[PDB]
Amino acid sequence: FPSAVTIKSWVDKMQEDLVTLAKTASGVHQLVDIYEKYQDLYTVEPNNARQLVEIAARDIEKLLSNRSKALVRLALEAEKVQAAHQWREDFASNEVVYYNAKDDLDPEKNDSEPGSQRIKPVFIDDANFRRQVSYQHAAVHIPTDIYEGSTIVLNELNWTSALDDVFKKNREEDPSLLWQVFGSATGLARYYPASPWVDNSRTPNKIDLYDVRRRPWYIQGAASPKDMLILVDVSGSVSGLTLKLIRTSVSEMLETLSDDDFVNVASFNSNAQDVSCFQHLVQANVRNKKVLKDAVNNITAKGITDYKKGFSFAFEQLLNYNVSRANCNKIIMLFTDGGEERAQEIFAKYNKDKKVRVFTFSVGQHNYDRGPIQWMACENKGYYYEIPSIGAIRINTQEYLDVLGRPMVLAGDKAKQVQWTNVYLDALELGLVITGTLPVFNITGQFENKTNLKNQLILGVMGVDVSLEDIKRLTPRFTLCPNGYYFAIDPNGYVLLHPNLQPKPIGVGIPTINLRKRRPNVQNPKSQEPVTLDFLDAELENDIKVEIRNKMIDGESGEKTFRTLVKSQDERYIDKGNRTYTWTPVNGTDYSLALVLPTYSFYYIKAKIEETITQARYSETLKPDNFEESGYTFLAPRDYCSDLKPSDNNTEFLLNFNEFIDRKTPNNPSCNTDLINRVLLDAGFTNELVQNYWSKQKNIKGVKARFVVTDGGITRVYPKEAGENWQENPETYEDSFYKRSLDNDNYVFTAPYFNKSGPGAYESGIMVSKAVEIYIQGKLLKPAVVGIKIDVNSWIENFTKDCKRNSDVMDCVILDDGGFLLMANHDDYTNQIGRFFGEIDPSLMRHLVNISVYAFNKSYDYQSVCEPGAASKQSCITEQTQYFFDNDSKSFSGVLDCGNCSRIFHVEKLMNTNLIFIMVESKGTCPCDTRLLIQAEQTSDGPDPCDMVKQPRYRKGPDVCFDNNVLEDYTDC
Amino acid sequence: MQLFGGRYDFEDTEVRRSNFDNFPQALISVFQVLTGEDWNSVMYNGIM
Ligand SMILES: *[C@@H]1O[C@H](CO)[C@@H](O[C@@H]2O[C@H](CO)[C@@H](O)[C@H](O[C@@H]3O[C@H](CO)[C@@H](O)[C@H](O)[C@H]3NC(C)=O)[C@H]2NC(C)=O)[C@H](O)[C@H]1NC(C)=O
Ligand SMILES: *[C@@H]1O[C@H](CO)[C@@H](O[C@@H]2O[C@H](CO)[C@@H](O[C@@H]3O[C@H](CO)[C@@H](O)[C@H](O)[C@@H]3O)[C@H](O)[C@H]2NC(C)=O)[C@H](O)[C@H]1NC(C)=O
Ligand SMILES: *[C@@H]1O[C@H](CO)[C@@H](O[C@@H]2O[C@H](CO)[C@@H](O[C@@H]3O[C@H](CO)[C@@H](O)[C@H](O)[C@@H]3O)[C@H](O)[C@H]2NC(C)=O)[C@H](O)[C@H]1NC(C)=O
Ligand SMILES: *[C@@H]1O[C@H](CO)[C@@H](O[C@@H]2O[C@H](CO)[C@@H](O)[C@H](O)[C@H]2NC(C)=O)[C@H](O)[C@H]1NC(C)=O
Ligand SMILES: *[C@@H]1O[C@H](CO)[C@@H](O[C@@H]2O[C@H](CO)[C@@H](O)[C@H](O)[C@H]2NC(C)=O)[C@H](O)[C@H]1NC(C)=O
Ligand SMILES: *[C@@H]1O[C@H](CO)[C@@H](O)[C@H](O)[C@H]1NC(C)=O
Ligand SMILES: *[C@@H]1O[C@H](CO)[C@@H](O)[C@H](O)[C@H]1NC(C)=O
Ligand SMILES: *[C@@H]1O[C@H](CO)[C@@H](O)[C@H](O)[C@H]1NC(C)=O
Ligand SMILES: [Ca+2]
Repeated sequence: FPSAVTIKSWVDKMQEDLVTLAKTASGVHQLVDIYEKYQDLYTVEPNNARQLVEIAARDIEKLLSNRSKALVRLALEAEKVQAAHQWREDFASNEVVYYNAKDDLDPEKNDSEPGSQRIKPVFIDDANFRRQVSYQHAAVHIPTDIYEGSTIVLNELNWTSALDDVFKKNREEDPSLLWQVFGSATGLARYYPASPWVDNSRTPNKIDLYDVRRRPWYIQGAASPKDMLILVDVSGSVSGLTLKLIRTSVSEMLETLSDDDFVNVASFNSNAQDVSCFQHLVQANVRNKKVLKDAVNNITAKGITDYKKGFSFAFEQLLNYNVSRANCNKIIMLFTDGGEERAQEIFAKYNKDKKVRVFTFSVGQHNYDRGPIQWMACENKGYYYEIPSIGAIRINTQEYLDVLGRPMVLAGDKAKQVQWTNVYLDALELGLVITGTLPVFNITGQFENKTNLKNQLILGVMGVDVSLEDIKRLTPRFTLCPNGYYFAIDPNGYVLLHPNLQPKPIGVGIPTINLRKRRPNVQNPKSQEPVTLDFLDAELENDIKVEIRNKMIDGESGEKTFRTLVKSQDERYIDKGNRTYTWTPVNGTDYSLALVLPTYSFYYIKAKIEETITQARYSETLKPDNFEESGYTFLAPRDYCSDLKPSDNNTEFLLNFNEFIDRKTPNNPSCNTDLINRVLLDAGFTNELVQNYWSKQKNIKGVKARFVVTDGGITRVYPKEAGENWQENPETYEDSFYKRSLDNDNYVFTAPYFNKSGPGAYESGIMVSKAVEIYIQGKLLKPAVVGIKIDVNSWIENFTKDCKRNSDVMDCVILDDGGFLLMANHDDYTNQIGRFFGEIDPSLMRHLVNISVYAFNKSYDYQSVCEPGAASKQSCITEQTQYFFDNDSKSFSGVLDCGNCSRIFHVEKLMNTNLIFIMVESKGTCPCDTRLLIQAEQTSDGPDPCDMVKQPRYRKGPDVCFDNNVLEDYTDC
Repeated sequence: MQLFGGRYDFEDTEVRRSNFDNFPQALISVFQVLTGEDWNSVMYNGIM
């Protein structure tokens, strides 16, 4: 085994060889030279990240105040309009004309139900809606089990028809506005503009079971947040059909709950235990509810019924005050069949003043006495609900919000506050969106205070979407580098706006569906959960980020600079990036907005080119017939002008881009000058490289392909044969290697993938990249990232000439940080190239981490898909490992032993690059396995919830809670 | 009533109306078996 100085001297002649090959062939110092040679085609402006945040915080203020004004007027009209409605019952005499969504639009149908008359609308196709729509009226959604033509429903479509004039007045004023909808108390919803619903009832074989009342946006503006507590009666009498019904009501009751709502679930049979692991009221987020809905299911009925120990346990649960709580409506609901005891004594003290509200549910078909339960409900200002059937569950476990809304409708105007929802997928397929809601109240005869019998309910709730693609147009990231971004946050820790946030729903648990019990044609529910990713789950968690995260939940302003490690774009690397954060509150709302920058991004380039010939000359550089002397040029699909659209077929896009500058001068009076201009300047900078430097050295021996991925989207792979293999995203702010090249001050090597499809190994090769780094007036800039795809065959020859091909004495390999295998001596390893090195000899890799040579961090990706397990895709959690050098020390000697053998490995790290060289004795001499240490998205179901909630994350609830008005009717059950 | 009352607690959704839960109903069930009418369906419920 060679000495430590021989490995030292032999690494230094093959890290000097790779870097000279990459410093020379790519042209780092040449592209630095021509950014500095000009100085005057551009100027260098600063990103004032105090100022940028303040500017952004105000476009989201004004956007969400403009939405709010529209909401207020609609509400006023609805209140005024229905106070002048006459309650007619002759509807076959005077037809109600409306367009009904989810109905066949074929003219020849002509069903013509009594009372109603439909509309055939004309349906232009649209952008900002990715569906055909009509701007002349509002559609109407009736849920499926609700009959339309009922006097109760027919009378909504009469009075609600005056909203189409106010609907129209909102979009005339603001073209950008998205869905406008009124969700009725009656269960009928009207939205503008009209479009056909996505599931028709019976024209396909999937049938929608969508109810407006059920909806989260409808619920948050229906009522105030609430600490509920479900009691379940588990006595012996319940076992049977009735027990079956209860498990489906509680799961149903929960659907109703929200993050702001706290909830626990207890159960009694002569003792009250608590159904799961929790013991206090927990946040009823997606996870906690998933635990409770998984413990409600396993319940077995046995034993004597005791309503006294069931309501003692409930009240005690209600009084914890140590835990984090909603502290608003306090209510307890019991599911039971029949009661012989009213438990008068427990209610006298625990709730002598009736602070708590009791709702009693009688379920199943049975003969047990319901008088005592009704009495309990009446005594406590709750309500009573029967459920005999499965189809009766859905409208009675949502109906309690008519009771809880009462002291809000007695609060008057004070209760008309806009609230904005958690991001969620739109019913109509719009994408991620948030809705601002306002409740409409039933005011009839207010002038004189004549009735009030049913004047304590809301007419319904009114909402208006903001799409998250509308907010991302108020937070522009182009001046800032790929590293910089804006993050938005609730007072709940959830992230409103984040690079990491994705359309797929956030998943819980490992998905298990039973194929042996799913019928071939019945169509179960798909999903309704909100997409609540948290800030400490969108990014790698620190302790110096939980400080930042708490500090901008409680509405403060500030900046912070620290060293933290960024997870890479692809999930394979972790790079220590020195960042600065800066946050401020959006003053109209409860959102607070932040901005990450990396020091060195504090300055950007603005293009200062305006000459006729110079913008002209740089623009034919990106012509696809002129790639024989330029290099297969790419271009990023920014929204350059409003007219040319991002196309995802890039040769399509670059023609429509470059047609646009010929057919019209780049002045373009409805199109931003700087973004297009910077691109033009850039293409004259990645031209002078490809003309005056790369086309001189037309073939370097080991060099396969040469790229300049730059800022302005223009990536230039140098031979067109090589550009067929360029499998990157052509958007330069989505490339992984672009972003890892900017963090590092040394050449970076990217490992090719293992297996997969497409040619990514011998054909393209392993790639090196390096950020260009210029200084203008003593101000650091990193404009571009040069690079090289390496030839893996040639590199091997230099490497071979104490390691020989087909060696049995000892094997040596080169590994980039992250532990991936790039170059291998054996030839059974270099076939499996770009593979995680702990999968080809897991014994050595395990030891290396122990020596402190390597470090890692497992994280959770709450938005990913996986195949089900037997117990096409669902959402699930994956755990993800990344590996990264944590020790700066250059060399590491030692020996590892498996038991009865030693192997002496020597590790040396090449200077000036992330690569590491290790020499070790052949694996075959000691037959050892430990277990195969693998690095992949690995399906898992963590972290366990029962341990998170003992020390929950900081949170801030709603300031205004409406409950317990003294003059509430409290007489109807 | 001693053999079959309280024992027809099936987690189906079908109705088994000739059962032994009350004394009036139990009484109704015995007279049904004495006519012979659908007496095997009553016996199938008691075996399950
Ligand atoms: C493997 O090792 C070889 C030899 O060191 C290395 O070589 C290429 O080697 C030749 C041998 O002299 C170099 O001349 C050649 O470099 C160029 O010519 C002169 C030499 O001083 C200088 O201008 C630069 O070194 C460089 N510039 C040129 C010619 O444009 C050198 N480079 C190539 C690729 O031909 C291989 O690169 C090593 N294997 C790799 C690529 O890792
Ligand atoms: C709910 O539906 C009823 C029935 O369609 C609507 O009442 C109708 O309202 C219109 C305009 O308010 C009435 O038109 C007026 O008719 C009189 C003659 O009757 C004429 O002198 C006026 O110049 C005008 O043309 C219509 O007659 C009336 N129908 C009845 C039976 O009274 C009502 O408008 C709908 N509510 C909403 C909010 O849309
Ligand atoms: C808003 O509140 C008002 C009352 O404050 C509600 O109006 C009431 O609606 C009921 C519906 O059951 C009407 O009662 C019906 O009367 C007819 C006679 O026309 C009778 O045939 C029915 O059997 C039933 O008793 C009642 O007339 C009406 N009250 C008033 C004062 O107009 C209204 O329904 C609420 N708004 C919404 C959208 O529900
Ligand atoms: C958000 O609103 C606050 C006030 O509630 C603004 O703070 C003010 O800032 C101005 C100068 O910008 C000072 O003159 C005032 O004294 C500040 N307010 C108070 C009460 O001291 C803040 O600038 C606003 N920020 C944004 C982004 O809109
Ligand atoms: C992420 O990895 C880093 C390794 O660099 C961890 O940081 C070290 O954590 C240990 C305890 O696990 C401390 O003793 C060291 O002082 C830390 N070193 C540095 C440089 O921070 C970090 O804990 C990991 N994060 C997680 C969540 O495991
Ligand atoms: C807000 O409304 C005003 C007035 O219609 C308009 O000028 C402005 O552009 C709107 N802002 C946003 C972000 O929609
Ligand atoms: C982080 O900050 C220190 C001190 O300002 C600086 O020396 C270092 O270069 C920064 N980190 C990186 C990766 O540049
Ligand atoms: C290093 O390995 C030793 C022996 O296997 C072990 O006791 C120790 O915990 C390891 N160090 C770390 C950091 O895990
Ligand atoms: Ca008979």
